[PDB]
Parts: sequence; structure tokens; C-alpha cells
Amino acid sequence: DALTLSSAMWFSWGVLLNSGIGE
Repeated sequence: DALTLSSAMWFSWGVLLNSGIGE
């Protein structure tokens, strides 16, 4: 439930980070 939904929301943002520094 909220575990996969939570960690998931967290994963997306973690991508954005490495996606801005990584391009």
C-alpha cells in the first residue's frame, strides 16, 4: 500500500536529482 506508494514517490524525485546533475 503506502509503502510501495511512498518509496515510489521517493524514487521518482531521486531520479530528478541525478537526472539534473547527470542530464
